[PDB]
Amino acid sequence: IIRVIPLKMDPTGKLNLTLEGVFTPAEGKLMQSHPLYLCNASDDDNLEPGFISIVKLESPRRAPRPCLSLASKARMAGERGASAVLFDITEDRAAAEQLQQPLGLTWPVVLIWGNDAEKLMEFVYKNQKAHVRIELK
Amino acid sequence: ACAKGCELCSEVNGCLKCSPKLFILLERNDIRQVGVCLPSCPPGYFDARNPDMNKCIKCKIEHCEACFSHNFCTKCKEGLYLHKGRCYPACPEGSSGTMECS
Amino acid sequence: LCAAPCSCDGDRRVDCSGKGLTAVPEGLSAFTQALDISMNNITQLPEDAFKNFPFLEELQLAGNDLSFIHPKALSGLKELKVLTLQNNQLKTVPSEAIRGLSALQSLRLDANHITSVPEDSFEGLVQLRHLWLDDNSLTEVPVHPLSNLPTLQALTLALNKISSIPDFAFTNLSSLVVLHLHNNKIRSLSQHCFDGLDNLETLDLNYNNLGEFPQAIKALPSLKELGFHSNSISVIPDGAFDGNPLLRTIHLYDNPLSFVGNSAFHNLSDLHSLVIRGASMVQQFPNLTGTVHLESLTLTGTKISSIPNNLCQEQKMLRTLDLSYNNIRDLPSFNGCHALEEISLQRNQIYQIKEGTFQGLISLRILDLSRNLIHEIHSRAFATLGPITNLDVSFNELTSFPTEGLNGLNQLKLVGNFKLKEALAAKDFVNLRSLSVPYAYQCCAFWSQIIIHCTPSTGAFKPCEYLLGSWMIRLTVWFIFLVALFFNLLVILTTFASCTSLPSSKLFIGLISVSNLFMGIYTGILTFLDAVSWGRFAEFGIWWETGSGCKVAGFLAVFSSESAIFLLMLATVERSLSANHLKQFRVAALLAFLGATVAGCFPLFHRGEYSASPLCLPFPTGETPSLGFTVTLVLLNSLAFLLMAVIYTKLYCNNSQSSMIKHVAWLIFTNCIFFCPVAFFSFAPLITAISISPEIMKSVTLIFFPLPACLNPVLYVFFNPKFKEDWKLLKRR
Repeated sequence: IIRVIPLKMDPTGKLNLTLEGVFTPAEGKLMQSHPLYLCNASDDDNLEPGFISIVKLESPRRAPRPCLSLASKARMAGERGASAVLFDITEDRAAAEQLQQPLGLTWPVVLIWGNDAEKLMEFVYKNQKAHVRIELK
Repeated sequence: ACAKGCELCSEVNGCLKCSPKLFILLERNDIRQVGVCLPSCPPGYFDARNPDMNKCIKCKIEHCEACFSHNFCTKCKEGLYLHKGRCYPACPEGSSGTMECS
Repeated sequence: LCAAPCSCDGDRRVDCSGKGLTAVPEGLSAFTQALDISMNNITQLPEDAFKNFPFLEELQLAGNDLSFIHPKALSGLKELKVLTLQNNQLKTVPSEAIRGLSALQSLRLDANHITSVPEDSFEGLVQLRHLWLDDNSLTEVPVHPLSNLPTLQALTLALNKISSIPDFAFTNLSSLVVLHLHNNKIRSLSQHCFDGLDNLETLDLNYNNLGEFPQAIKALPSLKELGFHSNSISVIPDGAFDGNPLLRTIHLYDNPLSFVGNSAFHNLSDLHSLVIRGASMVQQFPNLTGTVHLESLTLTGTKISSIPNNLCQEQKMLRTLDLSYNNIRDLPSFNGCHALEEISLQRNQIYQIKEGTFQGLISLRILDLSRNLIHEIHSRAFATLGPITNLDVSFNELTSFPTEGLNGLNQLKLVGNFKLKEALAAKDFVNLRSLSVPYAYQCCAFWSQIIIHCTPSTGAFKPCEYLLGSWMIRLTVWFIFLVALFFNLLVILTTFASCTSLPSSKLFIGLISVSNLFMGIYTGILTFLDAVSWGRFAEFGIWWETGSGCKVAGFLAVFSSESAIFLLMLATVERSLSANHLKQFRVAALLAFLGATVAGCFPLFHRGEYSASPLCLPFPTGETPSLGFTVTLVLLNSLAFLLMAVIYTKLYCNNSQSSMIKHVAWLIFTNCIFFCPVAFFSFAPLITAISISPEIMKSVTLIFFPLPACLNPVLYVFFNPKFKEDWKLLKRR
């Protein structure tokens, strides 16, 4: 579960989320991650360590072929100080069943299939962007 | 509809594929990161053609404003001289009113 | 004083991009230096279009769909320095238009659909320094036009339809530094295609159709970076890099490389990267003598027989050393590599580790020895090592494991060594945080750091403290054993002690009583084992599951169950026959005990022995063992129960035989009742969507499985009037 709890004060924002993570526990802050950013040609920013990367996937029907396997996708993310990795399959449940369901890796992989986690992505939009702390579960 | 200058637009993560004659730049804010087609890369970046999709890339040489490629510069800061694509405090072995030096 | 259509910025610069003007705006000051009129729809340039622009120095025409330019349109521009015509529809080279420019220094002509170039082009440009000509439809390199640019320094011709390069194509480019020629149809280069480039520093030839390594690179004494990836090059012979002593980076990935010369990487001093993959036809280690500043070295998918011993003595700057997918026999001493951090030796054929193989290392952090067939490890092999966080030794043939000097470990992997039956001490791995061992019982010792991991995940079926569990099941199993062991013996003594010849009716009761005695013996064995080791069980689980005691008990259990069900069915059939055949029932009963022998003989001789639990019963606890046997067993038992019920019904549908009939009916009903729950729990997770915790299943299996062995004799002792008179003859004895 990715509990919604931000560094800015908010009510009923405890357990402000409840999710699913089929491949360990860890807590840290959430950062967006453009889909095309997870590619070899992309320059690695490496801004600061101790963060969780949230990646949203679009529809694979109108979409052309990805640069790398969702596999190497999560892998590379590992290197990034982003210590955790989530993946959005709302408009792609094939990504839900994608690659070796098992985590050949260890950086906790947590897909969502969230009907309220896309609601939480609208939260990441928010009116104050984020400055939002993050809770695993 | 579709964002201007983009042909595969999305309202969640931004444009996906721009026009075949235009570039896409990954402009990241403090929280989010949105790609934004644009006619030319900003001065700190340089153009990089590719048959599949174009993209702007940062340079790896310091004290350079605009650079031809990752291993070549064409304009440093208002200051130290330039020699064969390298910006140096003094003109090395070049014996050099332009800030050009060669 | 700035026209609206084109509001100005300042600093003698006017910006009017993206206004859609059909002509150059008027009224602008003639003192302006830089003008930006890009992103418009100016298709025609009239004569003297820049009449009122004498001090122009910078001009841009990005995205204007320009078609025709008047020959005299650019006249009067004596101060222009940078002119960019970047995305347009020129479809030609305006050689005559740019003829009047003398102070120009940069020129962009990319993506203009240019297919032809006049021979007299590029004349009068004595101060040009850059030239963009990428993304066009050119078919050949314009050798002749480029001969009039002695001051050129940069040139790019990427993304074109070029297929070959003639000799001396750049003979007059004496100041060229960087040249890009990637993404073309190049397939054959002449030996003198790069003559005259005495100052070349960067050359790019990626994404082409090259099939042979170019030998024309020997005339590039000043080359620094060279890259030729994404091609069809497979041979790199010796001497391929003898004329380029100052190389720094070489890219050769994503190619069908199979053969590399033995001395193809000698005398290179500034090189600091070497990644070669797929070299399936390489037998000798590359001659890296002369290279002292190398930082990384990766050689995978090769047939290297041995590693030279002077690797860490000639030079000490390596940080990583990966030698996966090789055939290295022995590990040379690694003394000397002071800065080495990561070592990878996955999938090799190393025999063992000597006393001082890793002695002297001071910064080793990540180490891996997976799938290497290691036999013995020295006690003090890791004593000299310092702070190490990862140590992966998995899928090997280890028999022991040293533990001294491993306080800083955070990830040990030993999953796969079936011969490691000992127990590892937990007082020397305080900082361990992610472990994986071959057997489940070894995690009991580990289970203020977070809980360590355990790949076997020992639980209800893999007990750590008590074999049976709670305080009730011990009493239950004790009561079941004490009742069965005496009642079955009493029935056997009473039945077969009167006469040798007995009716076939009063026969099967004795055989059923014998089968129940075998089940009670199995329960007594289980409770004796549980009682011997009460406080501690993690120290005896390995000897029990991997020893020679579990299979005997298992053979005894399977034999008892199969014998009970087959004899009950035969008794039902025999009673069905009656409504003279005493010469065959005995043969039928003898053939039946053999049935159970084949039943249990099988789960033993079969490789898939059922030992997922210390109880060693056929009922499934997981998918690891052979599920077919259980399915077969459960399918056969269900078919027998359905046939007996029908025959006896038919019998009930339509003296002293009434008591025997009633006794047989009660026995089959009791046996049928105490078999459904076990069968239901056997395949419940397979079909049903509801999961059940293993503890409840274990308790139900322990209670309901040996219950019929106790229930069978107690009914016979009380109900049957025959037993009420059987002891009368035994009293005389």
